[PDB]
Amino acid sequence: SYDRAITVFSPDGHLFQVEYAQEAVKKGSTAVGVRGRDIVVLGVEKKSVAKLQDERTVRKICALDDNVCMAFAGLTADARIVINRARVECQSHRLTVEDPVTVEYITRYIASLKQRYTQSNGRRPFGISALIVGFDFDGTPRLYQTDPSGTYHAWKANAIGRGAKSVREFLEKNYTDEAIETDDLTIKLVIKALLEVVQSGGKNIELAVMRRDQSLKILNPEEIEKYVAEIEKEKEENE
Amino acid sequence: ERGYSFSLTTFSPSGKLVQIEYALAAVAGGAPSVGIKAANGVVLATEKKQKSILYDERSVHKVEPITKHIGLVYSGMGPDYRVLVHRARKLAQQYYLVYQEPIPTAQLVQRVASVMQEYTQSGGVRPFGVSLLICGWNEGRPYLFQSDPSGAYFAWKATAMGKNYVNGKTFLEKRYNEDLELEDAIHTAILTLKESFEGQMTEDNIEVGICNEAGFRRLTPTEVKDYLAAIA
Amino acid sequence: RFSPYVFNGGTILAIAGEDFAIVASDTRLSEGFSIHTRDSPKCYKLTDKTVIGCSGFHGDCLTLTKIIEARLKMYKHSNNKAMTTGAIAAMLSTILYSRRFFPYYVYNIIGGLDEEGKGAVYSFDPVGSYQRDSFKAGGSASAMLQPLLDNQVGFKNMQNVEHVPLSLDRAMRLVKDVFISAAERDVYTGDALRICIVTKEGIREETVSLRKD
Amino acid sequence: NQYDNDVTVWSPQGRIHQIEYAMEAVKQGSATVGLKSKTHAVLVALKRAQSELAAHQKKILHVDNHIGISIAGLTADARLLCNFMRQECLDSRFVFDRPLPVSRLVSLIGSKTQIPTQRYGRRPYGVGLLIAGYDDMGPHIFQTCPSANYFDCRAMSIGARSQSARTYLERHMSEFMECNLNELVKHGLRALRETLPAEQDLTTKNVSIGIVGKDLEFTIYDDDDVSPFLEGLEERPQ
Amino acid sequence: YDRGVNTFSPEGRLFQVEYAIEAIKLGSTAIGIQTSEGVCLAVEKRITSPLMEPSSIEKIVEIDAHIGCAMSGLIADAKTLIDKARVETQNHWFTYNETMTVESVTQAVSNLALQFGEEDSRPFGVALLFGGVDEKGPQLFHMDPSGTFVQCDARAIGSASEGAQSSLQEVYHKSMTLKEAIKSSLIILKQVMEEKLNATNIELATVQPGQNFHMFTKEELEEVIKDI
Amino acid sequence: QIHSRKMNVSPDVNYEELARCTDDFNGAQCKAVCVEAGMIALRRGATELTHEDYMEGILEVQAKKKANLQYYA
Amino acid sequence: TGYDLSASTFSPDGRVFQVEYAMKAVENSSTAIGIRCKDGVVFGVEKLVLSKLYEEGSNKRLFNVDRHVGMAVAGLLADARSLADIAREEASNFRSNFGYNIPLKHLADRVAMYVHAYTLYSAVRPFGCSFMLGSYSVNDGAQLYMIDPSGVSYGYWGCAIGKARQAAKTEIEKLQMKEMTCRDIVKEVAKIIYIVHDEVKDKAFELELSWVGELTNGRHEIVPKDIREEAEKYAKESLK
Amino acid sequence: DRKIEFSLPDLEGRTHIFKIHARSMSVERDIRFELLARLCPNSTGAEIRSVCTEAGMFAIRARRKIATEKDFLEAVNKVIKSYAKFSATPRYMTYN
Repeated sequence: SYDRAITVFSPDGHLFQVEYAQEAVKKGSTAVGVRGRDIVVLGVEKKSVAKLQDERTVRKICALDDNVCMAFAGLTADARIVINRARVECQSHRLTVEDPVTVEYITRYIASLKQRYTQSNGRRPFGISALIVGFDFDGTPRLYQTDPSGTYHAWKANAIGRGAKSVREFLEKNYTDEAIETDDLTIKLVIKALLEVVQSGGKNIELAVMRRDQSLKILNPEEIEKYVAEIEKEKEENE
Repeated sequence: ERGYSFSLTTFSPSGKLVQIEYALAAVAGGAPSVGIKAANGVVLATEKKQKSILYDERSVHKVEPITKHIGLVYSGMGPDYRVLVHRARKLAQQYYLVYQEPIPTAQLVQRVASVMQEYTQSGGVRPFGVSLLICGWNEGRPYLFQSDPSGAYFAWKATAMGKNYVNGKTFLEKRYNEDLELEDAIHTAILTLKESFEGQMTEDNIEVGICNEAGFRRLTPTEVKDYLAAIA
Repeated sequence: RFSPYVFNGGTILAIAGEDFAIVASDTRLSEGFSIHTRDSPKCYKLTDKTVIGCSGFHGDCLTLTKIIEARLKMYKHSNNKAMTTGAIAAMLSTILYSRRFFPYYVYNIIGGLDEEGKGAVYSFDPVGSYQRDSFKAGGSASAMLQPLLDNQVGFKNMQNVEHVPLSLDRAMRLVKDVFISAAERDVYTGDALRICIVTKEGIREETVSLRKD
Repeated sequence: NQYDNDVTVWSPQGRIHQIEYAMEAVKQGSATVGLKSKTHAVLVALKRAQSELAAHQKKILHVDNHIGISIAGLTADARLLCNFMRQECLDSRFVFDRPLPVSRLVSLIGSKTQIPTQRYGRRPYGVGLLIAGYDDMGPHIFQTCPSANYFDCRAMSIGARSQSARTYLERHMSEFMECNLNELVKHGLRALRETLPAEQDLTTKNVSIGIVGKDLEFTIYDDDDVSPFLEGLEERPQ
Repeated sequence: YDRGVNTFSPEGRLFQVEYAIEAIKLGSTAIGIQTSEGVCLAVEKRITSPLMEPSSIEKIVEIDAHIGCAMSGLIADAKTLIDKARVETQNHWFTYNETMTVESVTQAVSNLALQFGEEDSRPFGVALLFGGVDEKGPQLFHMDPSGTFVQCDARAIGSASEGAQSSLQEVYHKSMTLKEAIKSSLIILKQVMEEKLNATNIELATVQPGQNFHMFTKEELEEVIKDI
Repeated sequence: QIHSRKMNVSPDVNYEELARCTDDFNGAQCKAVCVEAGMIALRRGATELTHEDYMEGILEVQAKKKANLQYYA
Repeated sequence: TGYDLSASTFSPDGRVFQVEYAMKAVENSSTAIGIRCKDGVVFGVEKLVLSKLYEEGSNKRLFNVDRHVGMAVAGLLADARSLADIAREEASNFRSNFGYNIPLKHLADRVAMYVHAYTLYSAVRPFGCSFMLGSYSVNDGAQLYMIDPSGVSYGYWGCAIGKARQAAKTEIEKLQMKEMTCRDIVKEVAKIIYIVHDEVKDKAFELELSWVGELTNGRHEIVPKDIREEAEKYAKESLK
Repeated sequence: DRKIEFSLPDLEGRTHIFKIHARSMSVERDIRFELLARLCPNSTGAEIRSVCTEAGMFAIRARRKIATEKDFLEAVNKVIKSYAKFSATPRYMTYN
């Protein structure tokens, strides 16, 4: 057994292996999510496809239950083992207390798994950040995120990945109340958001909405070809 | 007590495992040894010079048998060899207690080289400093394999290990063909060990072991003197 | 073969009062048909306001007393105060249940004063169930003593009888008489009667002789 | 200094520096003075605080009815040996039904704290235990140190600025083996006014006294019952 | 160059215990005041973004029905100590059928605070206030990353800790009331925080002898603010 | 005692005490206590030397690190 | 440098410095001598009075391992009584398993292999103690052994460990321990440790003596007061 | 003989340094420096001068003639927290 303290304090009060892992998040591909009052909409950008690969084994939006979706950034090898440990826990909740898992509960499991893992012996911390999105019982759509140090944190709109400060500055000057008016109008905010990011001009973006009673339903590159037309068409006439 | 539980063998920034590259340097500074298979059996021949006249040459042996039909020589450092001999003696027994059959020579090298790879990754150990040559005649056809400290293995027709091994491989390439008997391969194994020995190659400076379909055995210095006579 | 249990007898009695508590027991230790000693009281003083009585297998009674007295010190060195009477009963129920599948052969009755200066009696099974009562009797002659205190203390099965509370004076002679009746018919009921009286000023003790068959 | 890192490493002079640095930790805590008569064992501590509204950190602890200790150093390792101290007293009382003798208790501590002073990656215990107790031989004053070396003594003082207290104890220890409980205490109280700056001394909220006595269970006196002992001292000469 | 985690200084203290004392100077500030009427206890939130939901974060959290808490420094490893305190108060209720006192909760946590090493891995970088009403009345305790705890009367912990303590020693006296102790704390928090004071940047909680642990919410809270 | 010759020293000094609170010094450092104690009295304007002026001079020669350390005992 | 940090590394000339550095720590402990007479062994330890505040009879550098085996230590006192605990425990396993009292050629063999075991690994340090073992049996006579921190043991007619080692054993060979009984030895044990340790280094010191043989009926114990007062009467006649 | 230590400023060391390097620059009158020094826990005097010189550049970036409090706060997160990859201090506090 390898017993060595990896994460230790700095002489001024930092945890260096934590904040080095935050920079591995800061060059993964961008993931943006907002919530509507009835339909949540989150979609990663930079699919970065090379037209010789299977398109389904590269997906970064998975589901933990029927109601809880999840996107991430950072490095993918650490991601899909946190996900598989979350799938066991949200299934073991049902053998216990009968209701399906509330979206706040599954964030506390991931965040507490991630903290104690910056505390044990001989373990580097995880290098991912996540967005947990779900519409729980009694239909209240909400989302969260998870820092690699393990601080779960709710939001109304957020973005992580490479180029996340510029998108977060873009949303606050754009997030109104009437932006979440229609289920097709909230999507026009996300498609306007990631187009203000690394280019992804309809060819590298994959939105995925959830209408509070469905599962995840990814629109194929025909409505995004339709939406990016009309989002740029309104931009064509006003300016 | 306890161990270290961390690998002291890491990747270089040029992408090379440096400790394995150093272990091959200790193999190349060993005693020269050649091995030749030819169509009915395998010949393993090595080069054993005592440092002075005080040593008892009939006490230790380079050529060792593993079972009824598998022999094994080396070219490296001494005390590492006796460890993985006693390991390979045991591995041939757990195959036999399960299957009630002498082990194939291929499946032994599957399991001896798995020990050497496992030993160059685990915590707190330096790799072995020996390379092996393994013979045997399973199901008529003979076999001749060579392992290395990294844990890989090969299937040679004829090869040389030890000092001046790059000169022996050029010498065997101009000598070996498909069609030789066992007593011809003995004569050309002495002819390639004469490239690097001293002036006197007597009946006790070398050590030769053969396989047949009758099984592995090791030559006594009586007929080794007869093969050393009328040579070169 | 080696049977790990034996019955050593004994008979204990506790009565909760209004400002007092009275715990009494015999002083005979005996198994089989023989007598070991004529002086072994079961009145154990835990605190200045809590006294326990322990009947049954005597080896467990020596063990269980010393387990309890250690944990009263561990409480004080961790909480800077002595245990109350209700806290001792809640602690003891976890102790007895901790050996659920190899139990102590002990009957336990805790008598003492509560936080308000009133009597309290907590009776136990050998497994660790308990309740708060006004008077209990355990041990060998428990089936003889419990009917007599229903009539006098409980005032049961009587008509047109007033309900006066038991005084300290009346409860002494009521205890002293109910052991004389038990000494005649029970072979285990012993020779000297140790009576321990828990009041608001400390613990008094008293020895009364009996017959010595 | 590469010889200054781990407890295992010897110096070329032969002095392990990690043990010598734990001696610096006991010199940081406030002073305390223990001493004994023929029939009594009295130890007196001096508390500290952080602000004027925060409370004062206590130092005298109750191990058993005939053993009490006083700590100096970091308080977390003090409670680690304290819970070891209480455990070793009541199980001997559980097994043998007797008070565990003091001189036999301290040798259990010396074997306890010597173990992490020899392994790898194990700190010493930075603590300053002054022990007062009763054998069947009368009072005993014992001190320890993080070098796992316990000392039998008759009066000692440890903590910050304690050398001035030791000079007071040497020139008055001929009187200690005769006096009763009253001026035995205020002999020790004159040692704590020695180890202070010349303006504040004994304001009844920073001092504590613990006595075990020949017919007296170990008793701690705190900040109100100190005042009978504390009155009857003269003014500081200047 | 690299020491171990368990090394004394030449001045004798430690290395990483003393480094963790520095880490709680980055956390948000928090004020607790003990009053004989009851314990009031406040904090700021340090809201970063307008898009952020404000109530998802918390600093006041309850341990039992009569004990509240307040955390500073890091947050993610504070939740480990909170869970050990909640379990400890329920084991004491289960075995003794009473409420664990406020002081004995703190030493049950403070024994855990210094247990790292290389067997069986770093000290916790939080600082806690424990406000509660046990049978000795209202109490207020403060622990350390070093595991050293002491009862305080008006303790201010966070990035503005030493600036607030000086302004808090002048207004505190032993005969406060709870209605003026709540008002006196928000005067201090109005100075030290960055943004303006409203009903979303801060939150309070008071514990009383009569009722249990009560946390204020955004309806009864702003009558203190508009009547500051 | 040698380097304290040219200073006005009150008879309140205990060189037996002063040699014992100064462990692990050499002849330079024991000389260096007498000069620094001979300067602290000039700060407060005193003419003669007292015991604590030597005790304050020791703390300068050891060259410690002041970091807010009173949370012990 | 770098070749002397752990006890698992040899030097480039082939010796271990962590053992040699721990041998240097012994010569800062004071002096312990012990010689054997014709029919017994007499130990002797001079004890430095560090301050007046310690109690006469403190912190004894002279232990008692078994009923007949004695120990006199010199070194870091915490490691002294830690080695005294395993030697006290080793003799208990001999009597419990084999029935009788342990002999010294076996006892000092089992302890020295326990001391040697910490001169091999990086996880542990060598001990900083050297000590002496002496006893008497009715079937084997008097025995006297001595163990360094490396783990080497030998027999002796008389030995010395402490600060002045050669300056003590220079005068031991002036004696005749082959024929003297363990009565006049007690006066000669004290005398050779008054001539050492000049009064410039220490102000005052304490004599502590030990004693075993058939005159003590095989059991190990301290000398009586009157006998060591005769040796302290025989103190101040070395000024002539 | 003398071994004078130069440690980091505590809080009032820091608030005094802001008053030195900003006494000679066109500022908004109604800013508080004590708030700024609580944002720089382990910082040197050379970094504090670089904050004051950087925040005057933001006023020169757009148009204006006097700095604001939010001009300071745009300088702190760039100097203290965005140049924190380099920081130069924490491997020199241990003097190695």
